[PDB]
Amino acid sequence: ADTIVAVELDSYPNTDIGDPSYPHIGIDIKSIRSKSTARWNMQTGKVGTAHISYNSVAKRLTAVVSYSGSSSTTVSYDVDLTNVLPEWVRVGLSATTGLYKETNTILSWSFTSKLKTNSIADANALHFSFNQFTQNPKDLILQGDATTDSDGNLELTKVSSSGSPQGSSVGRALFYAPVHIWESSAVVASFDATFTFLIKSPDSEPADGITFFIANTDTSIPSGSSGRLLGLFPDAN
Amino acid sequence: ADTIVAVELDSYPNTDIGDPSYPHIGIDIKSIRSKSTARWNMQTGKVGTAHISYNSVAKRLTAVVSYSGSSSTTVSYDVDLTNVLPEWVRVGLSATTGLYKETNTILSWSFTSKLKTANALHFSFNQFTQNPKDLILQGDATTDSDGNLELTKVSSSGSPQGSSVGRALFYAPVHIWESSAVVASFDATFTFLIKSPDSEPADGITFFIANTDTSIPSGSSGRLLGLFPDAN
Amino acid sequence: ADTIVAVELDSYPNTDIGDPSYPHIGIDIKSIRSKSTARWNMQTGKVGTAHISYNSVAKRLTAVVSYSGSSSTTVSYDVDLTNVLPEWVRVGLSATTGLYKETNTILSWSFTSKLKTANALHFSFNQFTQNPKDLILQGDATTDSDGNLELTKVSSSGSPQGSSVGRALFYAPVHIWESSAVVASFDATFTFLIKSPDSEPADGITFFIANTDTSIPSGSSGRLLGLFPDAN
Amino acid sequence: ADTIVAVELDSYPNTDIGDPSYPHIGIDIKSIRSKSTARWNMQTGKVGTAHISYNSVAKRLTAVVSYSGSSSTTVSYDVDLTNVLPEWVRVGLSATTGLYKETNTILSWSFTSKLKTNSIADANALHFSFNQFTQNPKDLILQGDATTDSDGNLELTKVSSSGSPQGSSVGRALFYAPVHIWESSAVVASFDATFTFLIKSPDSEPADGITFFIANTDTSIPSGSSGRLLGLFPDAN
Ligand SMILES: [Ca+2]
Ligand SMILES: [Ca+2]
Ligand SMILES: [Ca+2]
Ligand SMILES: [Ca+2]
Ligand SMILES: [Mn+2]
Ligand SMILES: [Mn+2]
Ligand SMILES: [Mn+2]
Ligand SMILES: [Mn+2]
Repeated sequence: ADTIVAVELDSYPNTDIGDPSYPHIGIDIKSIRSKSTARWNMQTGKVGTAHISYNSVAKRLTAVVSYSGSSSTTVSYDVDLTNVLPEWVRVGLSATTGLYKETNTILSWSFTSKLKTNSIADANALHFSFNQFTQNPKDLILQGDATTDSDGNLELTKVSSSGSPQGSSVGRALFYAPVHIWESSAVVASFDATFTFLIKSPDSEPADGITFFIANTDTSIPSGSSGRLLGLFPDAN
Repeated sequence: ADTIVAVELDSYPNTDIGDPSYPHIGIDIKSIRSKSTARWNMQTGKVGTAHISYNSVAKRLTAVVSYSGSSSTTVSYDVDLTNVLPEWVRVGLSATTGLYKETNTILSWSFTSKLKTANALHFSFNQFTQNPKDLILQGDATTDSDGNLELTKVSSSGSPQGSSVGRALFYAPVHIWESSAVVASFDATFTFLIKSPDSEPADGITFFIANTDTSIPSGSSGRLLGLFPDAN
Repeated sequence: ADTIVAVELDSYPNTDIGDPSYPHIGIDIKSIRSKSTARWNMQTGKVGTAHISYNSVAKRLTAVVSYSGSSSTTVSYDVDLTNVLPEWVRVGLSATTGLYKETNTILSWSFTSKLKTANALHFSFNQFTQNPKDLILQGDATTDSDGNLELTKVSSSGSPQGSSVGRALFYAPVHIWESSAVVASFDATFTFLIKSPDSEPADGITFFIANTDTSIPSGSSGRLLGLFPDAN
Repeated sequence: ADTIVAVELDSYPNTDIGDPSYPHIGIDIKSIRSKSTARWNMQTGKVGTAHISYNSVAKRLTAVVSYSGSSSTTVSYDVDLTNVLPEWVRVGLSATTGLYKETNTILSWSFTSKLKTNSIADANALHFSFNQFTQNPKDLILQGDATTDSDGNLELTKVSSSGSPQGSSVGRALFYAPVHIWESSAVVASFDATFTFLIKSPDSEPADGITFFIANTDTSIPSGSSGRLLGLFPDAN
């Protein structure tokens, strides 16, 4: 199986598999069942911003999700990611819809990682920033249903021509370049990511959610990972 | 008094004022008596790197110090800096020598702060000019002909003097919190070369963040690392 | 006098002092009489973005100014900043109104300078604090709520006043060049909102780089864009 | 064929293909016959640094190669790269040896590209920085003889176990992610690249050279590109 660490923006409470009973954000380490969650006062139709950060010293993976004009939801979880993830990962966004649906539209996404090893000055680094997405985002690995639309947005899950979300969709976008997040001599590794996202839905209870995730580089959408498993895991273990 | 948060690289154990009894790195929050420390296996005469990180979501200030080929030392401390520091600060490096001495040479120093929403401030020196107009040099701090920042006095032959204190603040105030940023974060790194003729060098060097008008407190020499007026 | 290099977004032709006869962007080196200009199809009431860059290897200072959905205006001029500016500078935005007027509202401003192979400075404001401690506001410049930098005076409803001059300098000096640097470069962008009820708005705004102690020169009102004491 | 733009550090004068009669740096636009050259006081055995910059408003591609105790050499070329390169490219370093040889060791390599538009927020940025190269650099595409060695260096051309450069070698390393180097509606696109390199040679006249280059994303070492073609071009046209 893949090895996944993710920050989930989980619209739909699958109490069935451990979600809290409300939309929430969560930090997922090798399981869809979040190690930590926070209630998320999700607002459809309004652009949200997620900022996710980690450094290997603090070993604290944190996420905050906010919309202008509203209180942010924060969740953090202490985890030494280097003991969970391989040295090389890819980073990506995933989203699914299921029986209930929503757009999982990413309007921008940036990411910066640094890997500082003891014997070198400066920290290898990788940064990418998209304030919009091309038609052909050659630097993204689009998995599943993910595509970019006319408007320059990355629709992780299928939307119609007019942008209306489809059910039972799963899509991910990984940044093309593997990211080096640890190494034998590493002193400190960190990464920060932000994305903005627009979740719209005609459903009164939208689903399923959007994640930023980090994975083995050859990560692919697991079989059976649709819907509540957020395109990340093959089961709800 | 100033409001100080610092990561100290404390070479000299003043067990007196609650240092652990070995060189250590520490997170200091409004006191020289670190809120968290970790044994620092110093390597006098070798270039060290320190990296210090915080973000307001994680609320964990951490530092790691390392040398080439060496195991690192880390220390972290849960702290919400927005409850501690004013929203505008200056960041700086400080160092002292005391009865024992050491060079407190900073070879490089970078800092990035973000207040996201995305104000950012980043500087990086891999060398310091003779006249570093973007530093506020306080106390004994100078830059030398190598473009190194000598936080404490060293003789013309690079020999460190005792009873020295010096700091260098970055010139621009840093906006580290604001009533509506969603997250504020900063990271700092510096490389330093502590050499000493002494069996147990002293006293230490720090990266610190302070009220913008921070200045070396009177009495802050030696074990007070140029940061605090007393050991409270 | 100060030493000024500037990219001017000059709304108002003062052909008397060598403006071309249309709104134009310009590269000014030590004189309001731009060394190079390009026609600027202003779009009053629309947010514009200006990107200015320079690299000491290319020795070309360039600026482009665009509004969303419209063709950009670009102007470049070969210049060796190290023969023009002191090595330490402050960078800033200036703007003026004179007989005619416009808002010179800066909504965001970022800047990055590097000296390789040594220094970097970067700052970015997506909004400006009510009290931007890291800006030196000169003349009439203020920040409003809405978090904008109003370089020139606007009424409490935001209507621009004439005969205003305002500048904002980033607080830290920037080491814009240095003799042993292999490359010096910098990049700046700002977005601005010029609105005016005048059918011939004026006068303009600039991003400029100056000796660190630069101040609004006397008589630099209006067509002098807050940068120069005369039109030489 | 590939579309190549490169800054060559050309140790070896192939005057038969228009090289000047001395080591030189050059800006190559779709040809090994550089559009502009500058005499390069190559400092064998010393680490050099190259800085390359371009931006589409200035439209000047420039490079400086310096060492810490002689050269600078600078070369620039006015070129609108949106008219030369595809909008998506990979960026890389290449180097070759021929009959004569030299190490083409890269000690560090950084690159930043931006596509800027109507915000202080890039429409896109890509930055990477390697101050050392891992033994399995998953974010590099190593082509030809390029490998990383045990010192953390990227040896673009073959070096023996003793570190002795071999002749007839070509190697390139591309950053893994395509870079959107321009785009129809970007207001400004720019890139900067820096790398440090160490050319050592036991030859009286080391050869052949090393480049930083930008190419179609699917660029490969042209057959017939060894030696004076620097791994970039299929011929000397
Ligand atoms: Ca769920
Ligand atoms: Ca002590
Ligand atoms: Ca004018
Ligand atoms: Ca040649
Ligand atoms: Mn969940
Ligand atoms: Mn201590
Ligand atoms: Mn003018
Ligand atoms: Mn050549």
